[PDB]
Amino acid sequence: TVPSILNRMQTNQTPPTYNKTNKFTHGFQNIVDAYGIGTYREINPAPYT
Amino acid sequence: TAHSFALPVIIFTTFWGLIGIAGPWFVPKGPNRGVIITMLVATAVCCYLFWLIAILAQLNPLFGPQLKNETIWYVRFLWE
Amino acid sequence: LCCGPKLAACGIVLSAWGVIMLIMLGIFFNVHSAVLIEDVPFTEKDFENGPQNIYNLYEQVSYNCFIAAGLYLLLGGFSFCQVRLN
Repeated sequence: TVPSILNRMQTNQTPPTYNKTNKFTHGFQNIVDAYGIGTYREINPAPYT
Repeated sequence: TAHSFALPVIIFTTFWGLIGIAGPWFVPKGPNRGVIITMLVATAVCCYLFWLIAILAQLNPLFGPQLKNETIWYVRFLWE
Repeated sequence: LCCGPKLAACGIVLSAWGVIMLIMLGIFFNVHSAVLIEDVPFTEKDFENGPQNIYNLYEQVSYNCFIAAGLYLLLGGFSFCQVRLN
Protein backbone atom coordinates (compact mmCIF):
# COMPACT_ATOMS: atom_id res chain seq x y z
CA THR A 1 0.00 0.00 0.00
CA VAL A 2 2.74 2.49 0.95
CA PRO A 3 4.38 3.67 -2.28
CA SER A 4 7.90 4.00 -3.65
CA ILE A 5 9.77 7.18 -4.62
CA LEU A 6 11.87 8.42 -7.55
CA ASN A 7 14.38 11.13 -6.61
CA ARG A 8 16.28 13.76 -8.56
CA MET A 9 19.58 15.08 -7.25
CA GLN A 10 22.41 17.50 -7.98
CA THR A 11 24.91 15.43 -9.94
CA ASN A 12 28.65 15.69 -10.57
CA GLN A 13 29.03 12.77 -13.00
CA THR A 14 29.00 13.55 -16.70
CA PRO A 15 25.81 12.66 -18.62
CA PRO A 16 26.08 10.05 -21.38
CA THR A 17 25.09 10.81 -24.96
CA TYR A 18 21.91 9.38 -26.49
CA ASN A 19 20.38 9.90 -29.92
CA LYS A 20 17.05 8.04 -30.29
CA THR A 21 18.39 6.32 -33.39
CA ASN A 22 16.04 5.01 -36.08
CA LYS A 23 16.20 2.18 -38.59
CA PHE A 24 17.52 4.36 -41.40
CA THR A 25 20.13 6.39 -39.49
CA HIS A 26 21.67 3.59 -37.39
CA GLY A 27 24.55 2.95 -39.78
CA PHE A 28 25.48 6.62 -39.97
CA GLN A 29 25.28 7.04 -36.20
CA ASN A 30 27.62 4.06 -35.85
CA ILE A 31 29.92 5.58 -38.48
CA VAL A 32 30.29 8.76 -36.43
CA ASP A 33 30.52 6.78 -33.17
CA ALA A 34 33.48 4.86 -34.60
CA TYR A 35 35.73 7.86 -33.85
CA GLY A 36 34.47 8.74 -30.37
CA ILE A 37 30.99 9.53 -29.08
CA GLY A 38 30.08 13.20 -28.90
CA THR A 39 30.03 15.01 -25.58
CA TYR A 40 26.70 15.82 -23.94
CA ARG A 41 24.59 17.89 -26.36
CA GLU A 42 27.28 18.86 -28.87
CA ILE A 43 26.23 18.97 -32.51
CA ASN A 44 25.92 15.48 -33.96
CA PRO A 45 27.75 15.02 -37.29
CA ALA A 46 25.48 12.03 -38.04
CA PRO A 47 22.55 13.93 -39.64
CA TYR A 48 24.94 15.78 -41.96
CA THR A 49 27.09 12.74 -42.74
CA THR B 1 24.85 22.90 -81.22
CA ALA B 2 24.64 25.87 -78.86
CA HIS B 3 23.57 25.18 -75.27
CA SER B 4 22.94 28.78 -74.25
CA PHE B 5 24.16 29.26 -70.69
CA ALA B 6 20.96 30.86 -69.44
CA LEU B 7 18.46 28.02 -69.66
CA PRO B 8 20.56 25.30 -67.92
CA VAL B 9 21.38 27.55 -64.97
CA ILE B 10 17.76 28.68 -64.62
CA ILE B 11 16.46 25.12 -64.83
CA PHE B 12 18.86 23.49 -62.39
CA THR B 13 18.98 26.47 -60.01
CA THR B 14 15.21 26.62 -59.62
CA PHE B 15 15.15 22.80 -59.41
CA TRP B 16 17.71 22.46 -56.62
CA GLY B 17 16.62 25.63 -54.84
CA LEU B 18 13.07 24.33 -54.69
CA ILE B 19 14.29 20.96 -53.40
CA GLY B 20 16.37 22.64 -50.71
CA ILE B 21 14.02 25.47 -49.72
CA ALA B 22 10.38 24.56 -50.44
CA GLY B 23 10.57 20.81 -49.82
CA PRO B 24 11.55 21.37 -46.18
CA TRP B 25 8.18 23.04 -45.61
CA PHE B 26 6.34 20.20 -47.36
CA VAL B 27 7.95 17.59 -45.10
CA PRO B 28 5.17 16.68 -42.63
CA LYS B 29 5.11 17.47 -38.92
CA GLY B 30 6.73 14.37 -37.44
CA PRO B 31 9.66 13.02 -35.43
CA ASN B 32 12.02 12.39 -38.37
CA ARG B 33 11.33 15.89 -39.70
CA GLY B 34 14.64 17.42 -38.67
CA VAL B 35 16.79 14.69 -40.18
CA ILE B 36 14.69 14.76 -43.36
CA ILE B 37 15.06 18.54 -43.71
CA THR B 38 18.80 18.21 -43.23
CA MET B 39 18.94 15.57 -45.97
CA LEU B 40 17.00 17.82 -48.34
CA VAL B 41 19.09 20.93 -47.67
CA ALA B 42 22.46 19.18 -47.80
CA THR B 43 21.54 17.13 -50.87
CA ALA B 44 20.67 20.43 -52.53
CA VAL B 45 24.05 21.87 -51.56
CA CYS B 46 26.13 18.86 -52.59
CA CYS B 47 24.42 18.08 -55.89
CA TYR B 48 23.87 21.68 -57.00
CA LEU B 49 27.50 22.53 -56.25
CA PHE B 50 28.70 19.45 -58.11
CA TRP B 51 26.68 20.36 -61.19
CA LEU B 52 27.67 24.04 -60.98
CA ILE B 53 31.37 23.19 -60.74
CA ALA B 54 31.04 20.76 -63.63
CA ILE B 55 29.31 23.27 -65.91
CA LEU B 56 31.50 26.26 -65.00
CA ALA B 57 34.57 24.10 -65.63
CA GLN B 58 33.39 23.94 -69.25
CA LEU B 59 32.25 27.56 -69.44
CA ASN B 60 34.93 29.55 -71.30
CA PRO B 61 37.42 26.78 -72.16
CA LEU B 62 41.10 27.49 -72.80
CA PHE B 63 41.66 24.60 -75.23
CA GLY B 64 39.82 22.01 -77.27
CA PRO B 65 40.05 18.22 -77.17
CA GLN B 66 42.49 16.13 -79.16
CA LEU B 67 41.12 13.42 -81.43
CA LYS B 68 42.43 10.48 -83.41
CA ASN B 69 41.92 11.16 -87.11
CA GLU B 70 39.56 8.16 -87.22
CA THR B 71 37.23 9.64 -84.61
CA ILE B 72 37.57 13.03 -86.32
CA TRP B 73 36.39 11.43 -89.56
CA TYR B 74 33.51 9.71 -87.75
CA VAL B 75 32.25 12.56 -85.55
CA ARG B 76 32.50 14.91 -88.53
CA PHE B 77 29.62 12.95 -90.06
CA LEU B 78 27.81 12.07 -86.84
CA TRP B 79 27.53 15.34 -84.90
CA GLU B 80 26.33 18.81 -85.89
CA LEU C 1 21.39 -31.71 -63.78
CA CYS C 2 21.58 -30.06 -60.36
CA CYS C 3 23.62 -27.40 -58.60
CA GLY C 4 23.88 -25.56 -55.31
CA PRO C 5 21.34 -22.83 -54.57
CA LYS C 6 24.11 -20.26 -54.12
CA LEU C 7 25.58 -21.19 -57.51
CA ALA C 8 22.12 -20.88 -59.06
CA ALA C 9 21.54 -17.48 -57.42
CA CYS C 10 24.89 -16.24 -58.71
CA GLY C 11 24.00 -17.58 -62.15
CA ILE C 12 20.64 -15.82 -62.27
CA VAL C 13 22.06 -12.50 -61.03
CA LEU C 14 24.91 -12.69 -63.56
CA SER C 15 22.41 -13.57 -66.29
CA ALA C 16 20.24 -10.56 -65.44
CA TRP C 17 23.22 -8.21 -65.45
CA GLY C 18 24.55 -9.65 -68.70
CA VAL C 19 21.19 -9.54 -70.45
CA ILE C 20 20.53 -5.92 -69.51
CA MET C 21 24.04 -4.65 -70.26
CA LEU C 22 24.55 -6.54 -73.52
CA ILE C 23 21.09 -5.68 -74.85
CA MET C 24 21.93 -2.04 -74.13
CA LEU C 25 25.37 -2.41 -75.75
CA GLY C 26 23.90 -3.96 -78.89
CA ILE C 27 21.33 -1.17 -79.03
CA PHE C 28 24.04 1.47 -78.70
CA PHE C 29 26.17 -0.09 -81.43
CA ASN C 30 23.24 -0.45 -83.82
CA VAL C 31 22.62 3.24 -83.13
CA HIS C 32 26.13 3.91 -84.50
CA SER C 33 26.83 5.87 -81.31
CA ALA C 34 30.20 7.61 -81.47
CA VAL C 35 31.46 6.89 -77.96
CA LEU C 36 32.13 3.23 -78.87
CA ILE C 37 34.13 3.72 -82.10
CA GLU C 38 37.38 2.34 -80.70
CA ASP C 39 35.83 -1.11 -80.16
CA VAL C 40 34.64 -1.58 -83.76
CA PRO C 41 36.90 -4.03 -85.65
CA PHE C 42 37.26 -1.88 -88.78
CA THR C 43 40.54 -1.62 -90.69
CA GLU C 44 42.52 1.39 -91.86
CA LYS C 45 41.23 0.92 -95.43
CA ASP C 46 37.57 1.28 -94.39
CA PHE C 47 37.72 5.10 -94.18
CA GLU C 48 37.58 5.91 -97.91
CA ASN C 49 34.08 6.51 -99.24
CA GLY C 50 31.88 7.26 -96.22
CA PRO C 51 30.43 6.19 -92.87
CA GLN C 52 28.38 3.32 -94.32
CA ASN C 53 31.42 1.06 -94.63
CA ILE C 54 31.87 1.32 -90.84
CA TYR C 55 28.16 1.45 -90.07
CA ASN C 56 28.06 -2.12 -91.36
CA LEU C 57 30.69 -3.25 -88.85
CA TYR C 58 28.90 -1.36 -86.08
CA GLU C 59 25.86 -3.46 -87.01
CA GLN C 60 27.95 -6.63 -86.91
CA VAL C 61 29.20 -5.95 -83.39
CA SER C 62 25.67 -5.04 -82.30
CA TYR C 63 24.54 -8.45 -83.57
CA ASN C 64 27.36 -10.08 -81.61
CA CYS C 65 26.22 -8.27 -78.46
CA PHE C 66 22.62 -9.33 -79.05
CA ILE C 67 23.74 -12.94 -79.49
CA ALA C 68 25.66 -12.75 -76.22
CA ALA C 69 22.59 -11.27 -74.52
CA GLY C 70 20.52 -14.18 -75.82
CA LEU C 71 23.06 -16.62 -74.42
CA TYR C 72 22.85 -14.86 -71.05
CA LEU C 73 19.04 -14.96 -71.18
CA LEU C 74 19.18 -18.72 -71.74
CA LEU C 75 21.63 -18.99 -68.84
CA GLY C 76 19.24 -16.96 -66.69
CA GLY C 77 16.38 -19.26 -67.58
CA PHE C 78 18.44 -22.32 -66.68
CA SER C 79 19.56 -20.73 -63.39
CA PHE C 80 15.96 -19.86 -62.54
CA CYS C 81 15.06 -23.49 -63.19
CA GLN C 82 17.91 -24.56 -60.89
CA VAL C 83 16.68 -22.19 -58.17
CA ARG C 84 13.20 -23.67 -58.54
CA LEU C 85 14.61 -27.17 -58.08
CA ASN C 86 16.35 -25.84 -54.96
